[PDB]
Amino acid sequence: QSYLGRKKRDNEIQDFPAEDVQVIVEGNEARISMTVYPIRSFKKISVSLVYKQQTLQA
Amino acid sequence: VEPFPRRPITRPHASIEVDTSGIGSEKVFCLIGQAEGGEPNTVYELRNYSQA
Amino acid sequence: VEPFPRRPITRPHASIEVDTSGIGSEKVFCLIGQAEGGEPNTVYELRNYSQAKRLFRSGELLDAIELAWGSNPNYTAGRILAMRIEDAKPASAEIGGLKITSKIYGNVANNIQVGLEKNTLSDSLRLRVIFQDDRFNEVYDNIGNIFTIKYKGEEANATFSVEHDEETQKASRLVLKVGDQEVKSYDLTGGAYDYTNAIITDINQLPDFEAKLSPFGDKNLESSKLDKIENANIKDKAVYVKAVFGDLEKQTAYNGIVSFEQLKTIEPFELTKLKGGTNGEPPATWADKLDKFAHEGGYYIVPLSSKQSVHAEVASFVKERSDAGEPMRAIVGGGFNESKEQLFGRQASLSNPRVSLVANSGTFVMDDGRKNHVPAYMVAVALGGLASGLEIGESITFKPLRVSSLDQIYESIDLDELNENGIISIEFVRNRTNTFFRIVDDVTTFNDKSDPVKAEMAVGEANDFLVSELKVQLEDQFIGTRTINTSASIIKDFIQSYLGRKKRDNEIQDFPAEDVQVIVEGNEARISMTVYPIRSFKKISVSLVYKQQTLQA
Amino acid sequence: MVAVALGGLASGLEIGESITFKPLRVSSLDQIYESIDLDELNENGIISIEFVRNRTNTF
Repeated sequence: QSYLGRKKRDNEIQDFPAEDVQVIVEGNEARISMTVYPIRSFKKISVSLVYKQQTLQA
Repeated sequence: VEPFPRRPITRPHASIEVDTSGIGSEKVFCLIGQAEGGEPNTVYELRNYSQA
Repeated sequence: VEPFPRRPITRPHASIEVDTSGIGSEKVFCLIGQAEGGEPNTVYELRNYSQAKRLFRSGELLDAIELAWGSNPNYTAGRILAMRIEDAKPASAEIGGLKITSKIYGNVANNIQVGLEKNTLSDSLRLRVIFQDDRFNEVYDNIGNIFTIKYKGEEANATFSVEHDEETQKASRLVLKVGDQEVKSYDLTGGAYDYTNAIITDINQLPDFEAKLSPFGDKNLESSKLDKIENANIKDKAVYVKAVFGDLEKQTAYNGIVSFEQLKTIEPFELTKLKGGTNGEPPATWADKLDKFAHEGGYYIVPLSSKQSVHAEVASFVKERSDAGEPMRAIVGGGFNESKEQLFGRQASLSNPRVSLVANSGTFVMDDGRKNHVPAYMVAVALGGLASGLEIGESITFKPLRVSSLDQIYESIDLDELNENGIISIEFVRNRTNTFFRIVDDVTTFNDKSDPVKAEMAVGEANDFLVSELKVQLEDQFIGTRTINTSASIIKDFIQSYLGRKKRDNEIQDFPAEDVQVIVEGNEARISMTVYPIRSFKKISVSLVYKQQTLQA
Repeated sequence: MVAVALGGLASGLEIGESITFKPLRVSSLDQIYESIDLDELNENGIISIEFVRNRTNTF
């Protein structure tokens, strides 16, 4: 969690859920499972511009 | 929904979709009769007495 | 699941398994017709009118491309695939030591002029290409003369020679000689001396020998293409390595209009026009031409010909690809000012769900300003272009055409008869002051209206893309994977996500998720689903009822 | 040699950053690819550099 927190601090990753980080230890082996939302660079921006009427008074 | 640009481009860019919706009887009278002018079998729209 | 490190190691370490999953149609239009440019039996992807004009100089095919994009100003301009029916050949002329061939195909290439001139001041050839049609006139000066070799030693004389392999006629060695005995030689077979740049650097490193690259551009010709020279005195004057043929390829392999090939000794020749350009007789049948569009990904095809035989071949072609898993549809038109009786004959002959007949013909105002009267099948290009620009499942019913005028203005009774016979007709709307043209219906030649999939283009179009896309996606995803216990659940989730996207894009009306059932048994994986297809409105019934109301106070 | 500038720019950038739309600071280019040409190179997985003519301060 501390290691992933530093990555989020430096914006190397988007975010991670701390709850899903599960660690299982059995003998020599130590199974680790984690979830990370990777950082991505924008390459497409879609804009949906909608025109509408407005009524004025006074 | 008019897109912008109309030509697709696969390189990185920004696309804008323009939706022009949401901003967008007369009971005309007729007469037939004799006259000394005008083409035959032709209908003329009249708005003033001077034109007639 | 990409592991890390990929190489296993048995010593203590830490291994990371990276799972990249969870983060990871265009409806192209086609055209075939006469043109004055482009290779024969070749399909070119078109995205702008400038590209088509450069490729296809002129003809009815170019006008069709212009009309296709102009039919839908309010929709995206999609890709267009084009082909030249004419079996044109390139103009060529065998003069001197070079076999001259023109990249342009047809009679237009005959006007190309090619000539070589020798510059006595620099001892280098000069190529000039003149083509008045494009106003193209450029001179490739300083041909050859890749670099110099000079000797500054105190010995009596110094000479160099180049040896060529007999089998390949390619340079293999470049020996520098002082007096009689050899000083040093460079092997041009390959490796260290693939290009002439390495040779120049090594020459300068020697005490007496020197070399300098030519200032007329960065040539960097291959060492194997150097010319054959023997016993050339270096001390008296600097000797230029010519390599005349190699320099031409560098400046003409992907530039200019004219290509060159070696048959012989290359020498200058006077300016002479090329010959042999011939468009050739028109093809007897278009079946061979259509086969090239098999795997190009197109859906709509509009043959630019009024012959009924040409329509039949395209009718069979779209049927053939649909049977092979690549459905397509065709739109055709008959001649100039054809009557209703003639149109019925064309429709009866085809009787194909995947073919549509266009009756109306008229005049379109082009970008050049010409009020060019065109036959019916050119109107189908506008309908085909409009259909391609529309979304999946949309119809061309009641959409505008943007046509200046029509030869025949069908009455209300005439339009109904054409619709009843499965013929597309265009009506001039006189119910408003701002009169305009519109398409009454997109009915196919197949007159059986009981089956809307075959009768209606829009309904059948949605079925084809829905079926075809599902066919491709399932094969890439599930075939070859293990039949795990959760395979049925994963397949069901994939189907629901796929159908959800279709509902999101309004390609289908709705589907019940509960009825989606997946059965897996051995190799086979039976899938069952229910979908409510999207439909286009074609009849609106209103039941207006008048009633009394009582007022008080 | 142009790749050195891209490589040097990439090394100087932080971890996870991209060189997309970043300036190159080049005096001129041999070929000024058009909009259609740039798309084809991108579709084939080839890095291309465009001369921006949409502003007076072209770059």
